[PDB]
Amino acid sequence: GKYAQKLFNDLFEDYSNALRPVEDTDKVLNVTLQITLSQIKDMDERNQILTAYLWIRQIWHDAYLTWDRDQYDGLDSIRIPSDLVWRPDIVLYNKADDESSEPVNTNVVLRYDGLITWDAPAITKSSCVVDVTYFPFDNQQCNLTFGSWTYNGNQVDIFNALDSGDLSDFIEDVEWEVHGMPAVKNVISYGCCSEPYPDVTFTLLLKRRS
Amino acid sequence: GKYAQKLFNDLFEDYSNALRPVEDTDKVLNVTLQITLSQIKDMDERNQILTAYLWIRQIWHDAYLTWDRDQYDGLDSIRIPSDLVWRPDIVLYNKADDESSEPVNTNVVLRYDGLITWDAPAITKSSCVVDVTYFPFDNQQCNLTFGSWTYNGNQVDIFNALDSGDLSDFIEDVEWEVHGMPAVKNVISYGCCSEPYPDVTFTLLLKRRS
Ligand SMILES: CCN1C[C@]2(COC(=O)c3ccccc3N3C(=O)C[C@H](C)C3=O)CC[C@H](OC)[C@@]34[C@@H]5C[C@H]6[C@H](OC)[C@@H]5[C@](O)(C[C@@H]6OC)[C@@](O)([C@@H](OC)[C@H]23)[C@@H]14
Ligand SMILES: CCN1C[C@]2(COC(=O)c3ccccc3N3C(=O)C[C@H](C)C3=O)CC[C@H](OC)[C@@]34[C@@H]5C[C@H]6[C@H](OC)[C@@H]5[C@](O)(C[C@@H]6OC)[C@@](O)([C@@H](OC)[C@H]23)[C@@H]14
Ligand SMILES: *[C@@H]1O[C@H](CO)[C@@H](O)[C@H](O)[C@H]1NC(C)=O
Ligand SMILES: *[C@@H]1O[C@H](CO)[C@@H](O)[C@H](O)[C@H]1NC(C)=O
Ligand SMILES: *[C@@H]1O[C@H](CO)[C@@H](O)[C@H](O)[C@H]1NC(C)=O
Ligand SMILES: *[C@@H]1O[C@H](CO)[C@@H](O)[C@H](O)[C@H]1NC(C)=O
Ligand code: NA
Ligand code: NA
Repeated sequence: GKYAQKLFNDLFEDYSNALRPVEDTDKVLNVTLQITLSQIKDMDERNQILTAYLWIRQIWHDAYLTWDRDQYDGLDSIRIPSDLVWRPDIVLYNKADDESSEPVNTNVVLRYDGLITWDAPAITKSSCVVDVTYFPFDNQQCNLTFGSWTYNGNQVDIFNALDSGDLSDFIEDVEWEVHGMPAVKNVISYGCCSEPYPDVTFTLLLKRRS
Repeated sequence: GKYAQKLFNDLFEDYSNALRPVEDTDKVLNVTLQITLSQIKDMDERNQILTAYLWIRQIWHDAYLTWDRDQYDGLDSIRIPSDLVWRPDIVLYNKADDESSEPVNTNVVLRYDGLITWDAPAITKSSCVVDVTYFPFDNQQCNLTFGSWTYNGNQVDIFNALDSGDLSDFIEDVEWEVHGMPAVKNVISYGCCSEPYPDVTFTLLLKRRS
């Protein structure tokens, strides 16, 4: 039995990873986003830049990658290279650099109901602002703002999977403690009649250790 | 031929101005907002407060105030005191004072298809920020941010009627010229699962006259 092979061949026989996988163009595709903070690599106070190591988990539905489990011997999920499927082009809007790191290879897990889960590591560089005004009163506020590069909110709509950045895999920094990393979702539209532009923003608040 | 009286009695026989006028409470009510800037009453640079005179036009559909024109001898619109109908409780979120004007009497125009139009004057007081960085390089940025006080975005959703503040009725200020008043719509939601909170913001940019 080569059921996974057969399923793969059946699924991608006529599949384009360039196309937002909705049946209807003016229907939206929803993506949830989870940010896991691995490590504060550097809080540069000279240039006010945070370099962080992150994991990004994106979850969405692909209308064209579903199957009947009964036709494939009960097989209900497969893990494949991520570049085989359409992926949301979510990026850090407020990146401080135009520097491009070489893309690590990643995989997606594809479930029989078209549910796709994608974990990817990332090094981010972004500006922070000193804050000595709000509790705990000796801080660096480091916003991380994420969204689609090319799709508006009626094409790809983005949601926070969690109330905050995920700190459960975090390794402590000797100089900075993480006070909080609350997540919000912003949507802006211009004038009467523009398309909506959503983001999710994590406000990483760092407290200077004493 | 007292058709307007007959219509009024028929419309308001069993009507409550306390209830958001949707047939299904889980459905949204859409409101469009137009701001007309009448006058800059005071640009207080000591306290960084703008006092402005505005007209606010709100338009929305009332599901319970529709009628068949052909049943009322073709009557298709009536003008009545505004406190007779449910009204959106849109307010200036970023008001600077406790501390409001005594409310004046206003009217709404009610169209046969349930479309209600409501003009009301307002005196607003709000903080501004000095800006000498961006063109035209000697400015006051005065944001005016409006939204419902008690309803979230799934209950009452607000939209800009125009691309900008309406300046067609504006009387010039001797000290300040209006450089622009672009309008945007912002929506924020907190964490994974909160309701959405929309506003419309007018960024009134004032240029100092030399
Ligand atoms: C295709 C690249 N794309 C990147 C953009 C980038 O958007 C952002 O950076 C951004 C989005 C929401 C909130 C804040 C944002 N932001 C930041 O956080 C930093 C940066 C200054 C900024 O604008 C994504 C959304 C939209 O594309 C769907 C853009 C807008 C759509 C439209 C707008 O034209 C003015 C605008 C674009 O300029 C080009 C487009 O022209 C067809 C775009 O490049 C981005 O503008 C910043 C903006 C477009
Ligand atoms: C009922 C009064 N209402 C006024 C508020 C006030 O909202 C704002 O001032 C506001 C809204 C959007 C964007 C920016 C806003 N804002 C500010 O919050 C400060 C600044 C002046 C400003 O512009 C409207 C939205 C929501 O109510 C539907 C509120 C929130 C809903 C919820 C939130 O608490 C968890 C929050 C409230 O505190 C109370 C509520 O608890 C039942 C509320 O009073 C306002 O918070 C500022 C906020 C609520
Ligand atoms: C996208 O998410 C919103 C909010 O949960 C939901 O109402 C809508 O039906 C979703 N649309 C699709 C196509 O999944
Ligand atoms: C950081 O992001 C939060 C959430 O969007 C926002 O309220 C705050 O103003 C941002 N901080 C700065 C300095 O822009
Ligand atoms: C509210 O407005 C949007 C257009 O922006 C529309 O799609 C939606 O159907 C409207 N809802 C109601 C109840 O009018
Ligand atoms: C004024 O409002 C605009 C539009 O929402 C916003 O981008 C800008 O940051 C605001 N300015 C200040 C000083 O809050
Ligand atoms: Na959110
Ligand atoms: Na708008």
